[PDB]
Amino acid sequence: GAMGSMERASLIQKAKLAEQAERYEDMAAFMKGAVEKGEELSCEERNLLSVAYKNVVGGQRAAWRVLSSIEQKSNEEGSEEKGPEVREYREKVETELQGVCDTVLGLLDSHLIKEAGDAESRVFYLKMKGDYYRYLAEVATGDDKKRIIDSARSAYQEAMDISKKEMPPTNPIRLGLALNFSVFHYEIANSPEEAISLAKTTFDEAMADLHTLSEDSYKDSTLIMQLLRDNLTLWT
Amino acid sequence: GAMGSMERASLIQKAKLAEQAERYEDMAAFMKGAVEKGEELSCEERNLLSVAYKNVVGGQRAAWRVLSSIEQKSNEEGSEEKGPEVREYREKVETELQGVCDTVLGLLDSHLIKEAGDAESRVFYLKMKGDYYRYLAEVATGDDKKRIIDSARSAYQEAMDISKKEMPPTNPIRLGLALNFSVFHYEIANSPEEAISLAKTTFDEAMADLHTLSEDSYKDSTLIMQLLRDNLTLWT
Amino acid sequence: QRSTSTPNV
Amino acid sequence: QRSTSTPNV
Ligand SMILES: *CC(=O)NCC1CCN(C(=O)C2(Nc3ccc(Cl)cc3)CCCC2)CC1
Ligand SMILES: *CC(=O)NCC1CCN(C(=O)C2(Nc3ccc(Cl)cc3)CCCC2)CC1
Ligand SMILES: [Cl-]
Ligand SMILES: [Cl-]
Ligand SMILES: [Mg+2]
Ligand SMILES: [Mg+2]
Ligand SMILES: [Mg+2]
Ligand SMILES: [Mg+2]
Ligand SMILES: [Mg+2]
Ligand SMILES: [Mg+2]
Repeated sequence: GAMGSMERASLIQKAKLAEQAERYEDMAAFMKGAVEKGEELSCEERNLLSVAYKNVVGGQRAAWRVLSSIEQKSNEEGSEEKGPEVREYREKVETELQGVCDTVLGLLDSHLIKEAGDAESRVFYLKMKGDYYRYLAEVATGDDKKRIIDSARSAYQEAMDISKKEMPPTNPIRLGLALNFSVFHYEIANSPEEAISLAKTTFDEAMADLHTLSEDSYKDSTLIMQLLRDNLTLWT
Repeated sequence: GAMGSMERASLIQKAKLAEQAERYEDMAAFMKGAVEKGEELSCEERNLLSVAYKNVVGGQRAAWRVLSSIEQKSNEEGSEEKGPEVREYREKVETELQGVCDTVLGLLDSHLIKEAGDAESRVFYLKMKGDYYRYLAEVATGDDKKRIIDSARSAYQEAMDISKKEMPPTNPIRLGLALNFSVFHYEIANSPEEAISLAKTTFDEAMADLHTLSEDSYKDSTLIMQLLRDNLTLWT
Repeated sequence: QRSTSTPNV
Repeated sequence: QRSTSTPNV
């Protein structure tokens, strides 16, 4: 590891600096280094890890979608087929994306998840596991597409089971998990009715628990609830 | 070169794809590969090279400014001095920025400029040379700050001399050169009066030649003239 | 239009 | 506020 010589606290500090500077690849590298120190992550540190990798993979996903669209348009009878370059470059970006997902999944497997015993930590990491299998699913076409989809489903389901037992329905981790699992159902699993049902039940059960929250917690929960509502509006 | 095995035309095509995908580091790598084929660049290809590297260095400059600001605030009596991390990370980004500038300057020196015999090509590359010395100047503090500044000045001046002899005052390359040289004078050389005089004379001489232009050329020229006016408004 | 997942901020 | 140089687009 290129970060093995740097102090854990220095890596975390530099991740925060990288975030300010909008240097998300650096941020991710610093947070990978921090994880590889072998200690459990705090809430704030888990968020740093997530922000970093979400930004990196988000850029890759956006690029892949642009290239895939150009490729699909190129592979038709209308304009012109301009040789192997679009496919080659889409494949390059795809492979880089898959690599990032593999890196995150690797951190989760070695050994964030197995050491995570509190509900907040375990659900957070299982949600992440679902998310990065979902990103793999977005680009999968081969023999393993089904298995990738099932891996995402299984991670999300384990997270859901823990979240329903251990967290209130307004907990932002529980809400974000349900949001993402609902996106999985709609966009990946071809199960829009499951997506809609999950989003609606999640929204309604959260609504009923808002009365228990402080002003600040209310803001946190309702912001995610809005996203559930936005998807329901799109889907229905 | 990692791009040595790829066809020139494929590199150019992939640079265009990378631009669409907002993958500017890839775009720059593809264009570096194209330059290293040893053939002169067309107008469109020169623009691709410029767009790619401007975006890469622009991200670095933005990050460096964020980190420098945090560092300067940290190096005062008010809050707290939090060890070497901000300086270290600012230095890392600085070194990466300097490396990009060195790469571009290297392409220009080996051998874009010496092969560029037409006014449009030669002025374009000399402007680029000025620009990347200017970016080095933005971060320079040591023994060579003066020499870096003079290198930028000398490149811009050679470009100006050719542009005044060979191009109309509305030519977009001539206008962009004058714009950037005026920024050099104001921001780097501590010569705001020179900056203002150059911007005003450039604007006025262009205004007087607009009548010669087609609708499309008028749009090209006036867009850059607006930037001269914006700076003059800021500076006065 | 694509569904919205949990954002960073 | 910083001066404006020639943009990409
Ligand atoms: C304590 C702990 O592990 N907290 C994680 C923290 C929860 C609060 N939070 C959010 O509400 C946003 N992002 C996420 C990210 C992942 C999940 Cl599972 C839930 C929510 C921040 C902006 C959108 C919601 C940050 C992460
Ligand atoms: C033929 C040739 O070399 N053209 C370069 C080309 C000129 C037109 N153009 C522009 O007007 C913008 N960018 C630049 C970039 C560099 C210079 Cl020296 C001048 C103008 C495009 C948006 C801003 C103006 C692109 C480059
Ligand atoms: Cl490629
Ligand atoms: Cl560093
Ligand atoms: Mg230590
Ligand atoms: Mg045809
Ligand atoms: Mg593939
Ligand atoms: Mg060839
Ligand atoms: Mg103090
Ligand atoms: Mg230095």
